[PDB]
Amino acid sequence: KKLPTREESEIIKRIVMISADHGPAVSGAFGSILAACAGIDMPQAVSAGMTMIGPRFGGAVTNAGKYFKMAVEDYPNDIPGFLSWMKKNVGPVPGIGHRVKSVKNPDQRVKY
Amino acid sequence: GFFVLARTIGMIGHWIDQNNQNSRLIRLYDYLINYAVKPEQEVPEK
Amino acid sequence: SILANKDTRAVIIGGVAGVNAAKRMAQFDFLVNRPLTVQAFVYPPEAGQQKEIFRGGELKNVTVYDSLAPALEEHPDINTALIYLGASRAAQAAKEALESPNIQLVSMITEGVPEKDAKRLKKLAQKLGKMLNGPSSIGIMSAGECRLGVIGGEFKNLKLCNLYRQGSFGVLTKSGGLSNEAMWLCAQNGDGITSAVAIGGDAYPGTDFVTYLEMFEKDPATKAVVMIGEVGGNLEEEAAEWLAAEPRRIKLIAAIGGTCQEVLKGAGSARSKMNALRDAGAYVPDTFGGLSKEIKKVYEELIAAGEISTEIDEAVLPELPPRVQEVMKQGEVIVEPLIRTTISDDRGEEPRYAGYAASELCSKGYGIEDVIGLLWNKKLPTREESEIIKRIVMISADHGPAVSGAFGSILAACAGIDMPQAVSAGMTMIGPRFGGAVTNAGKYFKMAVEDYPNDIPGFLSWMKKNVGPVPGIGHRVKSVKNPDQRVKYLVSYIKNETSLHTPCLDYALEVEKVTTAKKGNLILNVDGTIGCILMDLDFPVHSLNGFFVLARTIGMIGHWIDQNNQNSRLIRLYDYLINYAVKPEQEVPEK
Amino acid sequence: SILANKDTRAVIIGGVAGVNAAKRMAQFDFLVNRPLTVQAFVYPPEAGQQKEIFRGGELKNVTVYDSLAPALEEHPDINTALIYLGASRAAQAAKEALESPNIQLVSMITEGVPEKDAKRLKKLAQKLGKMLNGPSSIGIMSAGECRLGVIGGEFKNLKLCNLYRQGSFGVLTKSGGLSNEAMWLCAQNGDGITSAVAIGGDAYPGTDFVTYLEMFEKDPATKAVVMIGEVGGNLEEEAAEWLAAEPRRIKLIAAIGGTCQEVLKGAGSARSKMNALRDAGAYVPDTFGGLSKEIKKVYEELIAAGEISTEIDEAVLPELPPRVQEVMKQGEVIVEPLIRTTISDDRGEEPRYAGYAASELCSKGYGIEDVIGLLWNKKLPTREESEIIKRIVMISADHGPAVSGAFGSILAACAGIDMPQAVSAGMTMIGPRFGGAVTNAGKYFKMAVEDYPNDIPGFLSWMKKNVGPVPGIGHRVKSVKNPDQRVKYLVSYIKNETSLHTPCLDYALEVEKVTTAKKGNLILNVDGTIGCILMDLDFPVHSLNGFFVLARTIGMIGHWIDQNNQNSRLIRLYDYLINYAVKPEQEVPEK
Repeated sequence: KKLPTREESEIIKRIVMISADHGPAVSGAFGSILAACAGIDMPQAVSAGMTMIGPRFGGAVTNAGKYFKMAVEDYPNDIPGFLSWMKKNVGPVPGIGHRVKSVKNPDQRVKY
Repeated sequence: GFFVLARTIGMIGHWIDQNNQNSRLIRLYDYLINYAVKPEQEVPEK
Repeated sequence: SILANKDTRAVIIGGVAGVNAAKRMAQFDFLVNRPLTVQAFVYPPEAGQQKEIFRGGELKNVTVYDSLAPALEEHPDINTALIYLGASRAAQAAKEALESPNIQLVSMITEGVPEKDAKRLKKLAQKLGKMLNGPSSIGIMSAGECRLGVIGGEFKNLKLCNLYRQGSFGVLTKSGGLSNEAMWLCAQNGDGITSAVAIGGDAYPGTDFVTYLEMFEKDPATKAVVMIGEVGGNLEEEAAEWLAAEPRRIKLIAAIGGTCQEVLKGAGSARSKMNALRDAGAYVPDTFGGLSKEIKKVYEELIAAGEISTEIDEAVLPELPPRVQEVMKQGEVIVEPLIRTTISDDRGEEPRYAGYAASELCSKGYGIEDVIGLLWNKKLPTREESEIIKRIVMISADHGPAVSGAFGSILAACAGIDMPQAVSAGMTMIGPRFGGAVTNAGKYFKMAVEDYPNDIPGFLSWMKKNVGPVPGIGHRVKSVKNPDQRVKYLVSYIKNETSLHTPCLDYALEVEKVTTAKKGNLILNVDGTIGCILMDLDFPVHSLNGFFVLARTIGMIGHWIDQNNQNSRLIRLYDYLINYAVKPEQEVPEK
Repeated sequence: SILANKDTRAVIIGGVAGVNAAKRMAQFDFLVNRPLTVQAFVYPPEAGQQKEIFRGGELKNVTVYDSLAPALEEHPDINTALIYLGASRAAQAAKEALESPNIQLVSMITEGVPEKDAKRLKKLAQKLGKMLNGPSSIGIMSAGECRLGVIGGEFKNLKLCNLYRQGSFGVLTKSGGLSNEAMWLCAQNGDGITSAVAIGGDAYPGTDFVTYLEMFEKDPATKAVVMIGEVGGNLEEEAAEWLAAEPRRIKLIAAIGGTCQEVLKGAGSARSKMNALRDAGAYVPDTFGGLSKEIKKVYEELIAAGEISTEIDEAVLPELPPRVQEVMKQGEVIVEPLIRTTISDDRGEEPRYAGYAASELCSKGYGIEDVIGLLWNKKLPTREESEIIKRIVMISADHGPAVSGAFGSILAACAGIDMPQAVSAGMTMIGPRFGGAVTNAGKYFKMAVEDYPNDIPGFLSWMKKNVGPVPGIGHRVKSVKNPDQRVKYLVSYIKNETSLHTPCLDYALEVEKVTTAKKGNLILNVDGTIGCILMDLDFPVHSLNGFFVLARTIGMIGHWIDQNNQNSRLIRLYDYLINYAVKPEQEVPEK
């Protein structure tokens, strides 16, 4: 409900561009492909792929923000405390982990 | 919203792509499924 | 062979460690061409699930049970238990197994089992007349017959140690790693092993060396035993006592570790064990290196005495099937792909959209509109196409909460559904009546330009008779008296700020003059406008509804966020807004 | 070899017939270890698409073009065109190919090409100095070099006819089927072929026998030619004229079909052609069976004259890779499954639900409720469980059009959406606030029974502080003053008509007495009632929401059908029902 500043606007632009697609193997894209092949119209086929966005695929943005803000406030110099608290209370850390990307195969999207 | 909106660009892309290809219905290949099903049995009479 | 044979059927009590042992046992099961040794798993955390275990290339599903009682009820066949649980649970699981009338052999791999617990389990096994191997035992391996545990290592090792057929040597070690070295030494210098038993490195093993030597003495196939002991306790001195006591059929080859009598009386010293065994008539080398020479000595001796036959390994051995990806890399198999993609590649460091790296597009100053063109047309747009895509998306982003799509998202937002799922419900509303006439507007107006260039009444008659209402014409609230500035803006932008020739849009604008003369609300709407503009830009026909679906997702997410920020309650449509034109109430007749 | 060689690069002009030829040519390409012959496809119906063609185990994507001009622009490499189009389009495609400066050879497989068209194409090819083969030609085959068309058949035949290397025999036939028989005859009785050309069976072939014989005469590898003709035309007499005209290096073996002069000047008779060729010095057998003897004669003669070397086929040949499914059936490859299913098997004549044949369930009088139990619990329900499932589904089927799920379906039905998609939008509404509290009601009430047996205020305090509102408590229209007869019925049925002990339901009914004391609408609702009943029946926790999802789908489909039968117009929410609590309107600031 606010007109962004040039800085904000430039970050929103890049986030949208860098996240636009990550091939056909991912749940959302594959859901759309499955529906496209079942002969479903675009808005309905895309809705099936969008249904896949959740805790494991693409929909950990909000929780990553919440838990990392909470870490900054409650565990500023205690990452093992934050991690212990997360293991015991939420499970895997939202925003950490990838099926194909790793230290040996970096995600240039995040580096960018 | 940033992921949901962004990935919609990709998802529409893939839908257009499969339509331009005239892709047939996908039925997952048998060899890719592990049928760890119950042994077959006769149904008892009601 | 002595404890494990082709009649051994096991239950594995443990988790992931247990599953890895079972996978190794299945590899042996394949090599010796026998049915799977593991019949069931007992693991309460994963009870009810099934474990995928490959016997060569064939997948076997092995059931996980909560306790041993249902496992044995479903598989009465089981006569062996392998304990793969941690120290705090292993002794209780071993007790349960020993007390089961079906189980004759219990082997424990567990390390850190309290001596008090091991002592109690040894006495229980003795009372019940059962065999307890371990704790801290890697396994029991019977060449050509049965593998219990991970003993024997990788599949290539099973072949190198000739574990696919009985030899003439028995193996008895405390150490796990050394039972694999002894098996190799028997293959390399003899004719291989009959059975290899790792008794465990714990102070109080379930079964001592003499117990096993007695069994080997009764096995006709075993002609010699390679025993590898260490300093500490007296298991080796009793073995020397056993050997001296009577004339025994089997020859004993022994190596005792712990001649480190330099580092801090010693009744269980390595040199005392070597002397006791040497005196008893065992083949004891000075170093572990001499063990290969003692095996060659005994082997050459048994062939001379006509107890071993020099029958060379003329057997065609199975080889483990490779993974599908390996065979594919070599091009030795045909795998028909499940799907084909032409628009993006995620396999590199970052995605490539129509050949272009995503971050390279950001750096060089491209925008969202340029990514839309790449993913939907596989071509980087022109500055003009880009400027039109940008305006279409911005102009169509939202049209308030009353419209089907927005209302669908609001309904789901209020029903407490998460954003991606809420927005998908709203997006399902996009179709022939709401926002999804972009494609058809483009198609029919292009067809009008080609088949009815100077005949709008003909086009309209054809449409009435064949499709019904014209896609892109009509609006619920907008009319000649209440114009849609969104369409006036786009048309004015295309006419006044570009030199484009738009024949579809020109035709559509002429039919709007005819239709609005019939009913004032039959205006050219945003669907028809975008449809015509994009057809005139020659965008692929399939992509046309993409512009509305994508633009209106901005609005639909907006509405979802708004409803959440407000903490809106569930919507249940007010009664006074429904016309219940329902059947009169009636009693249900008896059947 | 004469027309096709390792330098031949083709464009296939045609559809599915063209793609099947390309697939055959790819198998030859793999066998002789050469790059793919087909570079492109030209087919307007499939323009822009890519065809997956396997060269052995390696997938090659070959592009489809709208016309020849872009194909040659992208592949300047192309020098051959194969026409796989029907008679009405073939001649125009052949004209376009002949007029392309890159194309040197055009072969047509097409049957039914008008004689007038073939005559015009022959004259055009002559003017331009290009080669035209066909129409009605199965292809051109150059052993070890190139295959144009399906000529040569299956991969096993390429190996049997030794088509992976040059022999000494050329083959010229009118007949397609006979070119494969002649190739075999040369492999069986000689050393194989150099090139095999099917000239076509049409009245006017693009290139006649003499044109090809002249080319074979100049090919040093070709020592003899097997020509198979038929009655009709003078092509074989012209070949006899060519052979007689001068002393030729190549030997000619000829068989002429059509000596049926007993079945009901005749210059084109089989007997006249056979005499003309025999007189000219050709090897002409009495029957087609004698052709093997004529080939053996010529082969032995050329060996004797030291023109052929008796060097046996000591070559290690590639074999076609099997499909992944074949290798899997044999268990010779490991394929890690993508998914595991435990509830049904569709692989037989009919599906098996939890081991039971679907039709066997119908025959023995089972119902929908019994199929729900099989697919969701993997157990056939008891008559009691069955009777409870039936009532839960019936009572929950629909609760009018005002509720989110039903309204979502109505919104989508009015937006003109198809049933499965409109019902999916309504189903998306099922969540924490509408109908999807069944699972949580079950979990929290079971936890209450275990952790707060005689402490409802403790349970309620814990819930307020940790989860918020209690799942299964509360209703928008039902209250203590307006009871929900659906919950009264189920409770009444469970207590008075079954032997079921329901601790979760008993607890939930007690918390309802406490909550309705706070607010009258805090009644135990259908979610809480079903949740508790099912938890008490010991149904898997995950399945609990299933009963609402499935039951309310009956209502949601009902509502979709109803709006369709009514021909309902699009819903746009009335303005007076929206509170536009929007920001004051403002001018956009300049960037």
